Amino acid sequence: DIQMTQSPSSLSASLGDRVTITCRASQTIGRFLNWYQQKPGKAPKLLIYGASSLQIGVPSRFSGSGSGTDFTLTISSLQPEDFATYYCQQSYSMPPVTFGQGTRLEIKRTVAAPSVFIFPPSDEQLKSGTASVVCLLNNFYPREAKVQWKVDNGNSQESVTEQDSKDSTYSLSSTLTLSKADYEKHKVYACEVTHQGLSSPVTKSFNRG
Amino acid sequence: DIQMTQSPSSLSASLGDRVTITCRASQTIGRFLNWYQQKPGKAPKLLIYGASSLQIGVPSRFSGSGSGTDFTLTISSLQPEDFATYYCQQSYSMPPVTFGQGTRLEIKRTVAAPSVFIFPPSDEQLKSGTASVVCLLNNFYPREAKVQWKVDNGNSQESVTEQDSKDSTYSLSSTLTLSKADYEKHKVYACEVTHQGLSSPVTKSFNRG
Amino acid sequence: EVQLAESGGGLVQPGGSLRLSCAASGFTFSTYDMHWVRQVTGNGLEWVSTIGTGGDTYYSDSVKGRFTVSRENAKNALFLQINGLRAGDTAVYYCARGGSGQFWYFDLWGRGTLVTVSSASTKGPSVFTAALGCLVKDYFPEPVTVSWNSGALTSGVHTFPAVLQSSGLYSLSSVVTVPSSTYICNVNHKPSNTKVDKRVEP
Amino acid sequence: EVQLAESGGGLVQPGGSLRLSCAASGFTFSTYDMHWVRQVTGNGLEWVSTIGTGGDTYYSDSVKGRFTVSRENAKNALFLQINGLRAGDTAVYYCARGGSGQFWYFDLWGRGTLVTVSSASTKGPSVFTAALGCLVKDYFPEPVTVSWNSGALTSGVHTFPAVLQSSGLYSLSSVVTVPSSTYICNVNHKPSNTKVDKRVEP
Amino acid sequence: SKPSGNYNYLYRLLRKSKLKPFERDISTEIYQAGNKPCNGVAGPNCYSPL
Repeated sequence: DIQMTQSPSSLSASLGDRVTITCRASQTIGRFLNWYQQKPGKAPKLLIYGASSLQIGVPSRFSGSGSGTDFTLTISSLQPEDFATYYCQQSYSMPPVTFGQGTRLEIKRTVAAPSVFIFPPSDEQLKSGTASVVCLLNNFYPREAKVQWKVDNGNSQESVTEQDSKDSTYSLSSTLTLSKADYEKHKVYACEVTHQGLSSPVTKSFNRG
Repeated sequence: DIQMTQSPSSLSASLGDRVTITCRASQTIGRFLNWYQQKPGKAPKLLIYGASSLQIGVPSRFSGSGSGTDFTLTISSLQPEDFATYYCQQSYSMPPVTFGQGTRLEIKRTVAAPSVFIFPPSDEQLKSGTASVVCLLNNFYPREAKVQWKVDNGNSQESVTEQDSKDSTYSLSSTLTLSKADYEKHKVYACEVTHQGLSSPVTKSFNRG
Repeated sequence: EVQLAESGGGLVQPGGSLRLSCAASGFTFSTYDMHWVRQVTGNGLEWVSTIGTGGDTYYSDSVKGRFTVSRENAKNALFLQINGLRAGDTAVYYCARGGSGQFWYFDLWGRGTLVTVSSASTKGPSVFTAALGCLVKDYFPEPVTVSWNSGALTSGVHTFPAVLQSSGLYSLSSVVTVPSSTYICNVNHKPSNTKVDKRVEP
Repeated sequence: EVQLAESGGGLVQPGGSLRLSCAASGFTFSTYDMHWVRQVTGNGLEWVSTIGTGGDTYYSDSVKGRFTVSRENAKNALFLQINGLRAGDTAVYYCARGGSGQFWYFDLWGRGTLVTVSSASTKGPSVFTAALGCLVKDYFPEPVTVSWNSGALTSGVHTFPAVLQSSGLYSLSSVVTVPSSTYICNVNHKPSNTKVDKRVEP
Repeated sequence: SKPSGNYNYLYRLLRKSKLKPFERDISTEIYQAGNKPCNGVAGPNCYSPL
């Protein structure tokens, strides 16, 4: 029954910056709250338990604060090993324990525009069943971008990779789903691009013969 | 003779934020300076004495810094019990001791807009020649709401309540004071409102009841 | 425990004699210095006077010449006699103790007392989804707050601090939330020993 | 080192019976409580069930009635009987230990197991300066990655996470960069035990 | 097992002023309601009982 409201979905900061992960409760829970750290490549691990105590093995740069209805996980100096996902859990009512929606910690850098590319399906997909048209946004830091699809100026879920440490940017891929060999059914297939600091072409289409 | 110049009268910050209350002196006073905390609901209390020594019983989040001509009271993590008024005092010239003008610590949130309402009183005051007209500004986050009065499109002292513990907003009340024969001479009145978020409500006309 | 008592604050005619009192408890009073700091309504702290362990007295620039601080080593009794008060002397006084060391700093504070210097007197006030309320005129410094419907109402109730009047009186304003898709404002003026109320029904 | 084992998670028909297993090592297992927490793909952690030292069991609202947690004091064996599964229960389950104290906190975590509820089966996927990519359709959860140049090009290759399809299968949109002042994109599939490849040119 | 019911079970629906925890109340004879509390009895404009 008790619900938790954590910080926004993502927090952007550079190395050594100070991040205060805020997480509020739906009611007074006192100090029955604990935090966790989960890297997407491994199992989760706790950092602060009881909102005042520090777990053994955690560096002193982490610090827990807040009580009652508002809790704040304050980090002093961000290290490359600290960038991960965090969650807050309430422990006032033991059986119905709930967790926060999560908070992402990403490395801050300049606004990198994506290399917007689009490729048509090969002849193999046309010989096969339902064809598809894919759109590509590669190497961009503002992950808040999102790609849609339009027909002649059945959308599918987009896919985003992790932040590559080589450029501290993200890569996004979105595709449009159609019926059997519908690539010859229309002359225009519009990819809807939208990115910060970019022209954001609402209809990026091919030009068939 | 020695004068003190503290930080602005009000400082806005949220829980866990870092606040550095700056207070400067008129000349070199060395380290003969002390800080005090005063909640408007109780008596004052000292936090830093000698600008380097922490008072026993004060949490380690408070820290005093600066010497000679510039002093800075640095707070690491704001708590609900930390939001209060602070004063700096010099101790170099002990008989002519002087205190600072004060600095208010308020909770930071979104910029709320005052719900401007106006209503006339009962006929009990209209029976007397000294009628009145009130102009209400309730539930707004800031406090610097400048309200005046315009006759036919007198002024009096306004009243502001303390910041709410849940809404974190202030409420303002201004009243129009009419002297003898002024209630019967002038019929049209106007409340002058100036606050962030509104479309310059310099005139809010009203008719005598 | 350790605390400082206070008594003697009240209304006095301009220029009349006044004597405050402060009583310490919980420590060796005969080995610590005492200080007096006032605070005008809306203003900051202002040092008034102090007395050392050896009985020596000190006052401020606008304080010396009319004030008289005294202190007894026994009974933990501290006093502050004032004469020739004026309207500008209205402030909240506090009893403070001088801590150990080589510089003046207030390590202990008292309960604090209010002193008002004026020639006025207590006078009975007159009381006069939507949001409205009652208006009070000709008020007076009061020890109890204004409530709506004897405080039993659970709706939005607010009360603004009083404002100064020309004749020395006050004026208070209160607001309330009523359904408009009716309550009684109870102004129980304690110093007047008379209660007044009004209604704001639509 | 102190660690928690896990096994039994895998594909299962909707409503089919499923039994999970967890094995502790490196500590006194009889004096610590165990908890079961799941995590849906793209979602956060969600407590499922737990069992205390005294053998008492507890479950969640959407969990009670179909789950059954069991634990044996010997062999450090922990189990979680699951029945009546549905598509909404697809999540990554983690074996966690309850630390000593007065409140429930997870001080030790296991490797975690994946449980997917679907009626589909494994199906062979088809493969479909400038940058280009080969679209993949009809995929399946696999322990390998995509490559290029028949498996020889893996440095400049990017593989996006898969997305679920209506037929109970996945899809991939891996891309690569080739000089154009053209190589065979090879897709290996371990659960299918069959390799498929194609190529695209600028 | 009472298809008829209609009694032997009651609950209060007023007095939300303070309601301190674990403080029960049995007095349900008459309470202030409306302009006049029906001279101390139940009826119209005085449905104060639970």
